[PDB]
Amino acid sequence: EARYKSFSIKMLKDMKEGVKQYGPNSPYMRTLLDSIAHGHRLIPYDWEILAKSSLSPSQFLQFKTWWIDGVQEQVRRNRAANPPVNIDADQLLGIGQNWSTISQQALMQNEAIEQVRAICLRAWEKIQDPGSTCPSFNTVRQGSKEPYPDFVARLQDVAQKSIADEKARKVIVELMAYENANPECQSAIKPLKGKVPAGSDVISEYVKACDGIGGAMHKAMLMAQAIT
Amino acid sequence: EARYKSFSIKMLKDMKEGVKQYGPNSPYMRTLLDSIAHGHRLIPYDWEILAKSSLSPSQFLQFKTWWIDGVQEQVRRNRAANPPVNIDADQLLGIGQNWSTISQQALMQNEAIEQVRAICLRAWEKIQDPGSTCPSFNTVRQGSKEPYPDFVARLQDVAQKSIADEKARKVIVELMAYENANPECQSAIKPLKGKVPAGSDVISEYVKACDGIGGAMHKAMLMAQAIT
Amino acid sequence: EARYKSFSIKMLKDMKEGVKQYGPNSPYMRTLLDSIAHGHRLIPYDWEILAKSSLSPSQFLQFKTWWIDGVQEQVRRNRAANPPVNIDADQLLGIGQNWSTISQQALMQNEAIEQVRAICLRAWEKIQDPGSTCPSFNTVRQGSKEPYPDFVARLQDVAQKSIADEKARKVIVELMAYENANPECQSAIKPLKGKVPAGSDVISEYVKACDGIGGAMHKAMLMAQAIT
Amino acid sequence: EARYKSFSIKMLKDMKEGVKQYGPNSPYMRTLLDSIAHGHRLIPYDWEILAKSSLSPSQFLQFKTWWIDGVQEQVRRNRAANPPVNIDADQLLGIGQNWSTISQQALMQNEAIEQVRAICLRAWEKIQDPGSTCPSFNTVRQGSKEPYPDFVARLQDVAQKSIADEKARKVIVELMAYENANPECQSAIKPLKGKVPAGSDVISEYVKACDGIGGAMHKAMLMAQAIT
Amino acid sequence: EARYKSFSIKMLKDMKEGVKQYGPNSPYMRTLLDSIAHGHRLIPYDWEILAKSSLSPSQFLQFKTWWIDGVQEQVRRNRAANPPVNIDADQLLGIGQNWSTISQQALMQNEAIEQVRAICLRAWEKIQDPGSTCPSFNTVRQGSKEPYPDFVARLQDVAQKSIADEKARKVIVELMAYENANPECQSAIKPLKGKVPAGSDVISEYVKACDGIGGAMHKAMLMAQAIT
Amino acid sequence: EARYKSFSIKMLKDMKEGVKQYGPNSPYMRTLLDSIAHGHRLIPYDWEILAKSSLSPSQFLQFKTWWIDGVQEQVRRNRAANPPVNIDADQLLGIGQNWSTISQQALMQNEAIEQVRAICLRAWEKIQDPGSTCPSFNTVRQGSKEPYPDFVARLQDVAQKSIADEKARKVIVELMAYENANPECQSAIKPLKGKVPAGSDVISEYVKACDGIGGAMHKAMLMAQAIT
Repeated sequence: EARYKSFSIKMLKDMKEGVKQYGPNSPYMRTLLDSIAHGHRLIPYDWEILAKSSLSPSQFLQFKTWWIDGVQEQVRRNRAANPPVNIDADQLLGIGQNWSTISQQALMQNEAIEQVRAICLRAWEKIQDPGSTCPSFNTVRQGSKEPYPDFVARLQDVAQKSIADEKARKVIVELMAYENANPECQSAIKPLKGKVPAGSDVISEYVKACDGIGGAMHKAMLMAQAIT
Repeated sequence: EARYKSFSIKMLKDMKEGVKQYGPNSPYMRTLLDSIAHGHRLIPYDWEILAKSSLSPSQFLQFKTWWIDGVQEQVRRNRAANPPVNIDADQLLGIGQNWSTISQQALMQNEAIEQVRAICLRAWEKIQDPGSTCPSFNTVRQGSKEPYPDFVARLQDVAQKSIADEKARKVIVELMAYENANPECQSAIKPLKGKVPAGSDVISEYVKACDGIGGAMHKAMLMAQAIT
Repeated sequence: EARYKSFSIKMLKDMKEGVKQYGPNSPYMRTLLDSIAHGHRLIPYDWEILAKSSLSPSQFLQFKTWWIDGVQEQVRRNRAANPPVNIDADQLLGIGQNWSTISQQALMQNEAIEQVRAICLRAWEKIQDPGSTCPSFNTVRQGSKEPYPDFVARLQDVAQKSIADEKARKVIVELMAYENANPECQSAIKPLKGKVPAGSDVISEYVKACDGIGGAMHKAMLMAQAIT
Repeated sequence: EARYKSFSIKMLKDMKEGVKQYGPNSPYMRTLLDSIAHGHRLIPYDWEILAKSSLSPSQFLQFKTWWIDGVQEQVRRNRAANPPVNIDADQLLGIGQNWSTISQQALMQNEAIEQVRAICLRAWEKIQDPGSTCPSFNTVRQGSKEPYPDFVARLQDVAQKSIADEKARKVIVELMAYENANPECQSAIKPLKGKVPAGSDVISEYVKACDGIGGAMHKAMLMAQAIT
Repeated sequence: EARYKSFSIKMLKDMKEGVKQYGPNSPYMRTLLDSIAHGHRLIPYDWEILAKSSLSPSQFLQFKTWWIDGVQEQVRRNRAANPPVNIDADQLLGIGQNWSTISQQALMQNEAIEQVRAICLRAWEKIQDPGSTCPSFNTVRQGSKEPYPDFVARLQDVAQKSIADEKARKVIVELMAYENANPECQSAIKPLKGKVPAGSDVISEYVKACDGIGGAMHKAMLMAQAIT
Repeated sequence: EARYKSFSIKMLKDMKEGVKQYGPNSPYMRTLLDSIAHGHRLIPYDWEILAKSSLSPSQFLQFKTWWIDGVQEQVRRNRAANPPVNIDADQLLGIGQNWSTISQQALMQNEAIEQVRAICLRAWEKIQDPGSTCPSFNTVRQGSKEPYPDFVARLQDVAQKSIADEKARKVIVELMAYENANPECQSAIKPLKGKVPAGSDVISEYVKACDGIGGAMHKAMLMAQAIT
């Protein structure tokens, strides 16, 4: 991450972190990809950088391998077109005498550009999901002094950003809302957990139950418990 | 929210958040719309972005559907004018051969622009009110260590920004001032609630009652209660 | 408060807040008006914005009504001049065919400009004093953990900024120094209040009396009181 | 303090505050005057602003009255020169047909400029010392939780900035170090005050004596005192 | 670190600190070198600065000594080429009549530049590893009030940045996670240390064990211990 | 420190403070001098400012006196050269008809410039060491709530920046590490001081001994001591 300054830093910094804490195929990352891909039209060079600067080394290597395969697919299609489309593998990858540096890739037509975009995004989706890298839905833990309402919001935020199906997302938040809570709050949730009535939102009850923990009142109570 | 940088970010970021926490038809959002609509005269492209970047996906879809309908209405009127006004649906939506990109929409006359503004603002108002999305008047809760006066001010601020009729606004603040207070303060308000005499402002009394909570004095008292 | 950016923001933001917390005719606001009016010479358009962006809706409406009246007065005078002065109502309000947009108002002579300034400032002073809007001299309250010396300074600051006659200002600060203090400090002031000897400044004694509240010493004392 | 922006703000803001908290003739203010006067050569207009923007209304009026007198003195000298020096009162004050606006004053010769500088600085020194305005050497007080070493440093800083003769400065710091200390520290200094042996610096001993106040150790002690 | 401003500061500041806290051959430093070397193509002058500004005096001297040796090696190779390559020692070091200042070094060909890069990076790797300078994997210690989860993350971060072989890295983190913990947490880890079952991650258990330390609950417990 | 803005501020601000807290001949100041002198080549005017803006009034006066003497020395040498070197005292000091303002000094040759640099740096070193001005190695004291590890690091930092011979530096840090510690930590070090075994670093042991002070554990202990 050196070289003084590139034509764009923030977005690349953000995505790099995003991938590390949410995963290459996460809703969060997929959203940014969608955003940036449809907006800042990219050339094969750009994609080379965008992935290189945001995916972990091994993840990049899978991306690029898949990329190449995707290109090959489209080249078959382009030769099979009637009329044929004059776009070779070299143009789609940004590899060769005619499509090397930015100056040549800058002259790509929208047909080629689009086709590259499609390919890459497919390739991206083909990146193997991390089963171990900061699966943030279970790394977020309540800090010793953090208000439960902040915790939960944080948790949910992460869940929105990592878990794709809302149904599952909901379950996970509920489970983690208990499991990763600090002792101070688990003791409030434990007698509630599993007894929450239908209709009422679970994490909603959980906030209520913990309402007050961390304040003066709570401390006083615990001081009573220390003496008694 | 990628693509490095647009010609304007802050306002769009603000409104996006605003809609999420106060709602599309809220006084807050409606105020900003009014401000920006009458000021930074907009073209159909702009409106497409302004809504797309601030409304939730489903909300956008309702906006645009309504938008189109609104256009149709005005087109009927324009054809029914004497003399006829040369403004077709294509010009009002920014869809077609003559009114596609910004460069063509930039040449719209003030008659067309205005008409678009009117339409959109009507369309905006036709967006279905969220009955669930962060109804912030009941999401704001007093933090464990927050002074009651800050809480209330916050509450009121939100109420000004979400509840349109002052009469109702007042009631809601009063109710929420008790309900969402932390335990430390509810215990001070509970013996007061419902016994507040006419004339005297309710939340004014509530502040008085809680004056002192959170300081050293309060803690000392509670330490007495811990021992005793 | 949208439209991306105007040729000037901070001053207008400041004044808007100022009016809300101190009042249209307050020493604070009157000072800024004086400053800006004599300095950044203004055209009727500017005044239209300056008031529109800083006065509350109802307050603006009173301003402008009065503005017009003021203009009428000066127009009578201008016609009664010997030689007559060629300045009509249209020029003073910025309303009409010859004095509409900024481009025409930019060509106003200093005689007209001045006359507008005089009018507006008079008009401003004719805005009805709020008897309810954040009368900050009685909204400032001591926070639960705030040192009394900071409180007092704050109070005085506000008093300088809202109360015009120093004599009264002094009384009000003294009264509010007690009344809006937190319980921790009222208990120190109560036995002093009303018994302060002549000559010695009242709030000076009040600081002395409360010197120490909020520190470790104070807490220790109160812990004694909790146990005993 | 409005008018959007002048060609220079920071310095003027600083000096205004400086005068309010240290006084027009204070070492601090006199230092900045010396600095800026010898450096950024000024014209009578500038001086008019520099004083107007930094001295309190009444103080300004005394400045300018004295200014004028000073000019008169130099005009006598200039007429009495051999050869006579062509510098009239109008040139030194920046008042008149030939020396009005900046454009004319910009053409002043260094002889005139200097002479103005000399005059003003003398005039400045003739401003009556405030016997009441924030005599900061006795307004600085130790906060309830402030470390004593910090307090002292602050005190000294102020003393350097307000008291001119070091001999007196030293005495005042020593006296105020005790007098304005918080109760927690006075109790440590009181048994030392007045018994400090010669040679050893007084405030040095005072720091030693209070070393430790405000930490956990100190609190524990005081908790013992609460119970006992 | 004076001279007002160079054409680039941040990176050089970062690396200087990096070398001091992680070491010249650390994964962290080696990563930045790789990044910057392959990206911002450098001339011998640049390398002279890059090392001079980031390596400790003695470390620089070893670098440069090795640098020269490396050059000599390549010069042998260049003379042994068929055809011979016209690159002398003077060109590779940036020393001499033809390759002195930046203006002459700017004209180096990519063959020479590359060759310099290779040399330097080899030379860099030949810098003797510090066995004493801030071996940060054992300087990071848990602060008295720091949550254990933050500590550990910090520790790991440092380990990633200083220890090259992951296998060893893991061991070191585990050992230091106990050893450099504060007393509050060691008492929680001590009964666990060495009894952690296979499969379960060690520092994962360690976090669990310490979950809760530093909160109100923990303090209450300890207050019980104080009394009892 | 007025005059709005010079061509360079930061460095001069830094050095001024540096001299005040570490001393004119300190390693810290000497390092910056070396840096800036060899880098931003200076003219006699610059040196006049650099010293004037960083040395205390009396210190400046000694500098300049010595400066002049140094010049005289070099002038003797220049006249004694074979061939003679055309550099008079006027050129080296920046005093006279031919070498007055920056415009003339800008035309100095590198021979003259260098010679000035040498002179000044020698002159600088001839500035009398302060035996009283903030000898920061004995002004830094541990704050009431500061972790011992931060203290120590701070101390060492200062020692690196003020004490030149490492041998002595080490002793001083060790002594001050005890002496300027707060009571909370002295009580931990006192039983260790002087009994530290050879080989093991002294301040290393001192950190260990104090590890834990300031946390919850420590407070609990002290609460026991309060009751008992």
